[PDB]
Amino acid sequence: LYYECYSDVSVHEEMIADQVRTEAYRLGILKNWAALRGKTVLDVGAGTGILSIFCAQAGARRVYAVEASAIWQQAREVVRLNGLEDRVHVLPGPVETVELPERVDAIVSEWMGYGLLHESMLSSVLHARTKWLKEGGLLLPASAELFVAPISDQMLEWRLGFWSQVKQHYGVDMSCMESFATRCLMGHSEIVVQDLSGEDVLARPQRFAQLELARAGLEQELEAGVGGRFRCSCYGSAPLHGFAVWFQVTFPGGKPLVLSTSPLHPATHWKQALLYLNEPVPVEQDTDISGEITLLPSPDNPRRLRILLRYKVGDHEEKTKDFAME
Amino acid sequence: LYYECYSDVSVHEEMIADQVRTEAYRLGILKNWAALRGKTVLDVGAGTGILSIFCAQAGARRVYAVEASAIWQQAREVVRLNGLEDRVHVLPGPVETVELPERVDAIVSEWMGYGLLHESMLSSVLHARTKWLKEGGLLLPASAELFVAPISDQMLEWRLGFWSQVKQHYGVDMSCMESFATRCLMGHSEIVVQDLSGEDVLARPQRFAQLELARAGLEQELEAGVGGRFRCSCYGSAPLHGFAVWFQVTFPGGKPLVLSTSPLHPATHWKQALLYLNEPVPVEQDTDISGEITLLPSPDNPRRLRILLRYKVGDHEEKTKDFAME
Ligand SMILES: [Ca+2]
Ligand SMILES: [Ca+2]
Ligand SMILES: [Ca+2]
Ligand SMILES: [Ca+2]
Ligand SMILES: [Ca+2]
Ligand SMILES: [Ca+2]
Ligand SMILES: [Ca+2]
Ligand SMILES: [Ca+2]
Ligand SMILES: [Ca+2]
Ligand SMILES: [Ca+2]
Ligand SMILES: [Ca+2]
Ligand SMILES: [Ca+2]
Repeated sequence: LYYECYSDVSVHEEMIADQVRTEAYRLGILKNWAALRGKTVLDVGAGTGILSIFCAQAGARRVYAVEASAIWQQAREVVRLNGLEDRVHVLPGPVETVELPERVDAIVSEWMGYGLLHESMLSSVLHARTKWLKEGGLLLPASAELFVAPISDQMLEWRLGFWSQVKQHYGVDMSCMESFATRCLMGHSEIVVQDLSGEDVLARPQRFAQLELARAGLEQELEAGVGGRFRCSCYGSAPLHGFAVWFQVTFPGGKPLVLSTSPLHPATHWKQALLYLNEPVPVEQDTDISGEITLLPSPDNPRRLRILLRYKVGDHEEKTKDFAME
Repeated sequence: LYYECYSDVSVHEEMIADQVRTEAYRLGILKNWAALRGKTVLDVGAGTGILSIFCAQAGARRVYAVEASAIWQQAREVVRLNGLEDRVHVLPGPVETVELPERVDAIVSEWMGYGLLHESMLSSVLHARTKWLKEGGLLLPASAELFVAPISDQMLEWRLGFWSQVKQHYGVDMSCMESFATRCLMGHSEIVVQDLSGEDVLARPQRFAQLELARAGLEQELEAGVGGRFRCSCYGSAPLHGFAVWFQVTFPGGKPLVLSTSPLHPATHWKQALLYLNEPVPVEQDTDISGEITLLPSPDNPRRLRILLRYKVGDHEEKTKDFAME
């Protein structure tokens, strides 16, 4: 028989094979053994169930693993296989309307999407806190931070310069293709998910927001836009291609465990979210760059990430570019 | 301003950056300097124009570069840049209805698609031979050959076994996910384009068709199906995941130059076309495998590649699986 679960198997494979992600959660949960042991937990967007089993293994008394997608069935199978059907309970459907027998002492979730908030489960986590979390109850992870830096994307640089190098390899000039490749690769308003390294970072990264997940007003702030201003000074001479946005999340310490998606840190499946200018701009050591970044819901889909960028490079005029995920 | 030529720039970048491809054509054209010098050429599906300039550079008197996609405009720019607007002429639109001032002494084309015949220009090349090629005229490349071998795809092997290794890394058993991953990754009828190496080849590759491009009856054979039977004996003990199909093309010698897409040869953007069985089958040294492979047009689209596989492994019954490109 035939199945169309290829894409489905692929994404869960990707998340679990992300050892930075998955080991951070394993360790972050065990860090909170003292506050979990004998306690009840809700896992929002439980997927294949691995995080809920981790909670069990930190000594949680009972875990409710809620998952709306079709993978919920594999999660029940996995729970059973680990001898935990008595303690970890798999409930299909969205957390917004699932009905539990009791309020919980903790919520755990890997809710983060690309650019933190693309197709993320944050709204669901916050709905569940309000509805099902006891007072004094805990959230794992407990906070997030957002960062921006200017970039000189060395791979993009190579793709654009490609056409001018054709002469040197095949003896035909194609340098005229360069303006075209620039229009095609940068002349759009889509957020590009791509992994960079420090070789691409052109100024000290800046934190432009800090979100305490349990704080009053966050659901409203998500609606109106999460972001802030930033200022930085370039390291050296390079083509500025735009900006990169990434995040970290923090687990309580029970020294906090930080899971980072920075290009200066080990790679993760989240990579980074790249915001390209329409064409490269030359910068130099100490060229100043300021601006503002705002993460927003899209008009027809709150879970499709929009990013509004305002930026000023040196003594160029401030400009605006409004981006969205495909 | 914004543009949607990203995908467009990407594919041409890919072809030209394919040095095996592009250098094979450069050399194959120059091999035929004697038959080109002072002669007229038609380049079918000229793209960015690079192959037509190669023909000029082999001393062709005049080259007609015909291209139906939007890239034809960049080709005219590239020709001009190489000082060849007097000799190489860029004509938009499909070759089937383009009107040239004269018949030609040669047709050149990189017409091959994935699996040779997915979204290929072969039908167009054959139409142009009939309509515009002089008698005694030449085609570059002049022939193609198709090959099949059984494979043990080491990357697929790793993906399937992934779930049983989760215990060893995170201390949660997910071996039950394996049946699921198998359904999802192999339980479909899509041709998968993927690059392999000899570490994946499980028996001596077999040639199942040879196409002399200028031969009578080929347009008809393409309609009815190109293919043939094959027999082979496995090297050793491994999970059989299915079969790989690839091709080569040959340029006249003026020792023929062969451009190959075999996994035993240097990588090309064509990679190989993989035909997965619904699940892995154990084989051993000298396990015999026979069958038949046929490349066919799809019912609603002759340029969407269909492959009908009949195969028999050892003393298992012959089976059939009917594949197509997405
Ligand atoms: Ca996630
Ligand atoms: Ca999506
Ligand atoms: Ca990458
Ligand atoms: Ca700040
Ligand atoms: Ca703010
Ligand atoms: Ca300054
Ligand atoms: Ca091609
Ligand atoms: Ca297609
Ligand atoms: Ca590959
Ligand atoms: Ca044969
Ligand atoms: Ca045949
Ligand atoms: Ca035998």
